[PDB]
Amino acid sequence: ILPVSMTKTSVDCTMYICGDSTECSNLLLQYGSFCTQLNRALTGIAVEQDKNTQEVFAQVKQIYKTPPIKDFGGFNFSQILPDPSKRSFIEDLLFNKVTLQKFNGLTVLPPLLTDEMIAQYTSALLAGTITSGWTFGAGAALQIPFAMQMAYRFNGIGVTQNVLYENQKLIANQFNSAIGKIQDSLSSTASALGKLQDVVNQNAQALNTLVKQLS
Amino acid sequence: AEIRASANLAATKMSECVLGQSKRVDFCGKGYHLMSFPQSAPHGVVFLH
Amino acid sequence: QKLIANQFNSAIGKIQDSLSSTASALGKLQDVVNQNAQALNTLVKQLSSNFGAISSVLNDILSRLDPPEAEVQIDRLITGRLQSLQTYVTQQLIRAAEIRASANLAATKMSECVLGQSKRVDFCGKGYHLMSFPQSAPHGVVFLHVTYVPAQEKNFTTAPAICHDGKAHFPREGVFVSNGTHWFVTQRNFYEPQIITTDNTFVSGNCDVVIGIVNNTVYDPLQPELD
Amino acid sequence: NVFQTRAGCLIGAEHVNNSYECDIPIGAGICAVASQSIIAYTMSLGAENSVAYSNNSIAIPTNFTISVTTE
Ligand SMILES: *[C@@H]1O[C@H](CO)[C@@H](O)[C@H](O)[C@H]1NC(C)=O
Repeated sequence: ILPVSMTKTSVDCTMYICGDSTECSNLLLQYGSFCTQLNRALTGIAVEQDKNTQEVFAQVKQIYKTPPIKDFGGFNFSQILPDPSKRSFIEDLLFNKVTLQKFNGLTVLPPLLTDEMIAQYTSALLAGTITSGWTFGAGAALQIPFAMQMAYRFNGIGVTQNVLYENQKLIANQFNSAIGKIQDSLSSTASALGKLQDVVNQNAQALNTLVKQLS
Repeated sequence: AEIRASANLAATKMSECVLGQSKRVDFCGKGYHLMSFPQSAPHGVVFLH
Repeated sequence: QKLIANQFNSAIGKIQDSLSSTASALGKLQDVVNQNAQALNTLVKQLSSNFGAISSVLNDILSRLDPPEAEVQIDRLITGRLQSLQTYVTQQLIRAAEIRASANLAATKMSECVLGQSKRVDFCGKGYHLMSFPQSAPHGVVFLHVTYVPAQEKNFTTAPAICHDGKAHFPREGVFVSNGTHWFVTQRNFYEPQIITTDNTFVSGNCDVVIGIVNNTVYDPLQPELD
Repeated sequence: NVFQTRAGCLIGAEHVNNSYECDIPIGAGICAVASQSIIAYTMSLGAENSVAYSNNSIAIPTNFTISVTTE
């Protein structure tokens, strides 16, 4: 698990410090450009959260589409590939395991890449690596049958390819089974998304102190 | 800046392990790497090495 | 060789054109100049603020006030010019760490791509890497990642192994490819098929296990020499 | 005109339907001149092409282009 972005929160300086007062502002004008300076800092990192998600996901040119028939040599991808019932299955469990309001000057600009887009990039990244393998990252996406791809990755770590075919049926079962335990280990054990939850906890705890200080 | 250090690490783990098979030791999961699968998340990313 | 040299020579040509014509081509280097100079500007503009004293020019508050009372106003400037100078320093210590993160990335891209051919995917340009060329710049560095990109693909029919004499035959370095009528092996990234002799396949076990193989003939070069 | 988004109320742009590669990010998936008018549309991820998977068919390139990006 890795965080890639925080909430694009933004705060209006003068409305926080003064809060719709004419007497206070004309004082705040004496402190030079502190108000202008912070406001620029906060929209400097708000516009950067859009560059973070635009780098992790937007790595591909065209949005590949997974085929209708799924004959992946015995490998069962039902868990990761998208399900049109609603976004993928495992992804749907991830969106349930987190617990993600404005008062005065505070706000939350919405992220540029909507979640049903972010969920779409991660489908092309899935349909290229299932069908094409390495190549959709290097240029024109060449297709290669999956059961043959894993043979060409076994040839990576130093295992001659004969091992796969000669064990294809079992290997597919281990892989299919290993994927199964994931959602179980994810669903059962709470505190499985410790990393993403902090970046939500901290960044929201920090906002809380900002408002408490108004009192 | 702590997140731009992770966003850059995820931008690498996707280019180095989803878009290829990485030879770096222990970069993508304990063991010799075979492949990886992105999965979106609320504000992050989840790899299935 | 001759064509490859032309593509490379030509590709280098378009660079200066794309660089000269399209302004905003050095967006990255220009910001680090813009920001870091914009930030200095605000530091000086802050010298003209009252912070609540009678006047923002330390000479006048000093020119027309007795020392006991003056330092009460001078204190309101010092307490401000300090907070505004210590704000500038902090934003630089943060901004410099963003550059030491890039200076370290360029120190790597030069050691990993100029001083060698990097196998990392998508580290040095989109595509399989061939080489790279440093170029200085005002305050940065510019790499010219010369990469190999395939094109003009054609569909073929594949088969994981070749069952010959009951034994399977797996390709040593290649993929078993057929133009419909004749089967071949070829390097996996550039169409160049060849006749399936024995020295480009290796054998293992009978051909009942692995699904998808086809029945074919692997010719032995030793036999035409026995006769 | 007046057009409503998830980010807010956007007046001055004429909403359209065909998607483009987006120019001026606005928010919630919506971006924003094209022929003397300001158009506000949905981002496109790019041309959607799903490649023809088989269980027995590979596709191998026959020519390349060595190209020079910058960085
Ligand atoms: C876009 O499509 C919707 C639904 O089909 C339609 O109501 C609307 O008029 C269209 N907008 C334009 C500008 O044609």
